Amino acid sequence: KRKKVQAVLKAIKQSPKKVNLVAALVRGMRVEDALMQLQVTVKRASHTVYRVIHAARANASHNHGLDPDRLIIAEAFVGKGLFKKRISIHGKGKCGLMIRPECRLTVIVRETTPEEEAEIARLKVHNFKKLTKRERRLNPHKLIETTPIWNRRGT
Amino acid sequence: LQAKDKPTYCPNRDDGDICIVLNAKDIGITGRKLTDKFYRWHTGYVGHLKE
Amino acid sequence: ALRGVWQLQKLVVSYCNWGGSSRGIRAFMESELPALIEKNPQLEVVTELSRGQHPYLKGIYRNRNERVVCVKNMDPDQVLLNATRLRNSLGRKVVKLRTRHVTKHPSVQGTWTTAVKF
Amino acid sequence: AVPKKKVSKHKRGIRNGPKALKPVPVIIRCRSCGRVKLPHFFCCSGERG
Amino acid sequence: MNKKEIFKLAKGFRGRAKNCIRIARERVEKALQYSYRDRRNKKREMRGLWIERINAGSRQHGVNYGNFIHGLMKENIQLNRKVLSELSMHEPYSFKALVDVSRNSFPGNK
Amino acid sequence: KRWKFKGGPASHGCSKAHRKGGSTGQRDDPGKVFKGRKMPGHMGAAQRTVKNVWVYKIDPARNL
Amino acid sequence: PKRTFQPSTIRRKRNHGFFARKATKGGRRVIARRIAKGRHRVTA
RNA sequence: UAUUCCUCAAUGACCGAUAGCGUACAAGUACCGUGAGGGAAAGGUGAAAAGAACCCUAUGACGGGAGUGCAAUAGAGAACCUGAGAUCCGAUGCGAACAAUCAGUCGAAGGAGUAGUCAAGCGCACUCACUCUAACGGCGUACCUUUUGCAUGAUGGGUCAGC
Ligand SMILES: [K+]
Ligand SMILES: [K+]
Ligand SMILES: [K+]
Ligand SMILES: [Mg+2]
Ligand SMILES: [Mg+2]
Ligand SMILES: [Mg+2]
Ligand SMILES: [Mg+2]
Ligand SMILES: [Mg+2]
Ligand SMILES: [Mg+2]
Ligand SMILES: [Mg+2]
Ligand SMILES: [Mg+2]
Ligand SMILES: [Mg+2]
Ligand SMILES: [Mg+2]
Ligand SMILES: [Mg+2]
Ligand SMILES: [Mg+2]
Ligand SMILES: [Mg+2]
Ligand SMILES: [Mg+2]
Ligand SMILES: [Mg+2]
Ligand SMILES: [Mg+2]
Ligand SMILES: [Mg+2]
Ligand SMILES: [Mg+2]
Ligand SMILES: [Mg+2]
Ligand SMILES: [Mg+2]
Ligand SMILES: [Mg+2]
Ligand SMILES: [Mg+2]
Ligand SMILES: [Mg+2]
Ligand SMILES: [Mg+2]
Ligand SMILES: [Mg+2]
Ligand SMILES: [Mg+2]
Ligand SMILES: [Mg+2]
Ligand SMILES: [Mg+2]
Ligand SMILES: [Mg+2]
Ligand SMILES: [Mg+2]
Ligand SMILES: [Zn+2]
Repeated sequence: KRKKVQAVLKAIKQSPKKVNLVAALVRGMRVEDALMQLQVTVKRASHTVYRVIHAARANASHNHGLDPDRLIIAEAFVGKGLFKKRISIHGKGKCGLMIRPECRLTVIVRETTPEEEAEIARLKVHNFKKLTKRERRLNPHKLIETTPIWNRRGT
Repeated sequence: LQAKDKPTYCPNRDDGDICIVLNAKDIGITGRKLTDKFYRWHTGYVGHLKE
Repeated sequence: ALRGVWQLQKLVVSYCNWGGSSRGIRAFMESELPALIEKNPQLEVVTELSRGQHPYLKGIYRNRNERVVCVKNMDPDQVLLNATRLRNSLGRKVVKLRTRHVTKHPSVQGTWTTAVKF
Repeated sequence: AVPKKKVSKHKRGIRNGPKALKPVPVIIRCRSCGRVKLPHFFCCSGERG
Repeated sequence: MNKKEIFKLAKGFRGRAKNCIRIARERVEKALQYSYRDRRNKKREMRGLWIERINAGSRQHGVNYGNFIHGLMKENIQLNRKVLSELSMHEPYSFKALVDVSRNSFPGNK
Repeated sequence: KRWKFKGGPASHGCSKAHRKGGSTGQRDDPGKVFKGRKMPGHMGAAQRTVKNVWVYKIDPARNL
Repeated sequence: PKRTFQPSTIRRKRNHGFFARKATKGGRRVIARRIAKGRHRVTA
């Protein structure tokens, strides 16, 4: 019934530019692919975007009856918050103005259409084609599952 | 080439005909322009005007 | 009138019987409205009272268009002139006239092409 | 030296264009401990260690 | 002039010249001056276009514009340049008839 | 190193311009830096040819 | 560098104290002006 | 007859939070100075606190539901009625990596989205239909002040809101 489910986190103590630099990476990705990419991206904002995407999937599953295996990230954007004004002291008796920033993050998810599922199945076959940004965000990486093996007789 | 001889002339379009010029090595030149006319161009480096 | 079909259908006259801005439109109703009604049989003239508001003439056309002219603080001659302007119009939108000669067949003998022989 | 004029939104966006992040082509997850890791990262050794 | 009336005319302007009143007031006035000048320049531009089309149509049969228009003046034919250009574009045989009549009227020198 | 410039003096008051190039043009006519001006950058690792180099000996058993 | 304010409590009380202001006619006008303005710290 | 450190009552074509006293709010306070002295900022949930029990995801609810309430972006801890602009991040349509300039104006191929009218046979052509974008062509050296005269490489202005 409900098409779009959102999750908002307020009062993050980081820069809106720095948060948006990671939030723009995961736009239009599937949820379980974005969650994997945020665990190998080495940034401070990766944990925050992980938390907000996790909460969005949980809200869609629990409150509004959506299927968690078929969620795609429609929107992910950053707004400002309460900036704190301090004074920076230079040499020669002069001063400037320093800002401690705060932001808010909003993540909006929706269910993948069957036509988009056919698109994903067409993209996952092998081809040498150059992919556009939408298709590359739909098929971002190759997931490889490995098991640990003791005494694999070699080196 | 400008399509100025067609009654449906519009300035902002490109509808000229295709010109095929034959025997370009037998063009006529009057006077002393063979030894007195020069083509000059500057290649961008200082002091490098060529003729 | 487009190909014989009159386009203005309803002429609403909204006024007020107390306020001072409706003196012109009030005096227009006793003087010029019966002549306009008599000379316009196909047109429907509607009269509305709205106390404490400014008066206007509203024209409702066949192509689902409404045009409102506020006639506050006016003379009966100006009110009649704007009623005539409402009657004489087709109700099309007020934009710039692109062309002053509208045709669908620009040529009878055929437009000049490159393959025309004489 | 000081900037002569204010940098517009068009020029700021063009400058910050190539510096946006890009996704990682290969991602490995261990089937036992479930850690998401890059290639050449050690998480678990198998049984009878 | 109002602030909102300038913000209506600055609709579609690139940059900060559609948001800020100081920047939008300068660019709107230049646009209004250009519109006032181009209301006079359009007439010259259109008349030159008509002369180009009439001349292109007439030189196909070997008659210049300068001879052709004076032949139609001599025969008391008062079709103006706009209608003549539309005839050259859309009615080639009537235009050829007019060229023949003008050639019989005023052949000129050469 | 690149163009064998002389640089500036090591003493006698010179300040923070010991190995710099100095001037890079004239003032206001031309008001620009001419093309081909000698400036720091990547050096070497290019293709070069040595002419008239003399064959002394040949070892065909080992192809030397 | 040696700055201008070098504190000393006895010097402060001996120059700008209550009984140092109360001792001369200018300081009594200072005290009256302060009380009329409404200062919380009438004396130093 | 003069004045108001004071008291009581009344009035205003006096002001209405950058206004009115410096102070509508614990102000001659905070803060600056050795000292005399200088001297701010900051109003409003709702009729009534009924100020969100309980569930889910995070270290943590300020989030998503549930509930109270006419209304929940009416959800605050010296601040929540209305909620403009500069400014920041997204979405949809068109332009956009072989073409230069006060960034517009006059024409304009194409692309995209959406309406209505009714006589005749329930189609189809009519409303130059309407809205957004604009490949390409012509033309075009900002504003103010001061000057005999400024695109001027003369002055002034980062932008917005209030005064
Ligand atoms: K409300
Ligand atoms: K143009
Ligand atoms: K100067
Ligand atoms: Mg420092
Ligand atoms: Mg210091
Ligand atoms: Mg600054
Ligand atoms: Mg700053
Ligand atoms: Mg030397
Ligand atoms: Mg040396
Ligand atoms: Mg040194
Ligand atoms: Mg020094
Ligand atoms: Mg005040
Ligand atoms: Mg207010
Ligand atoms: Mg305020
Ligand atoms: Mg003190
Ligand atoms: Mg709560
Ligand atoms: Mg209220
Ligand atoms: Mg805005
Ligand atoms: Mg777009
Ligand atoms: Mg191109
Ligand atoms: Mg350029
Ligand atoms: Mg136009
Ligand atoms: Mg169009
Ligand atoms: Mg269309
Ligand atoms: Mg030009
Ligand atoms: Mg002078
Ligand atoms: Mg003068
Ligand atoms: Mg001039
Ligand atoms: Mg200047
Ligand atoms: Mg300049
Ligand atoms: Mg001056
Ligand atoms: Mg300046
Ligand atoms: Mg202002
Ligand atoms: Zn493992």
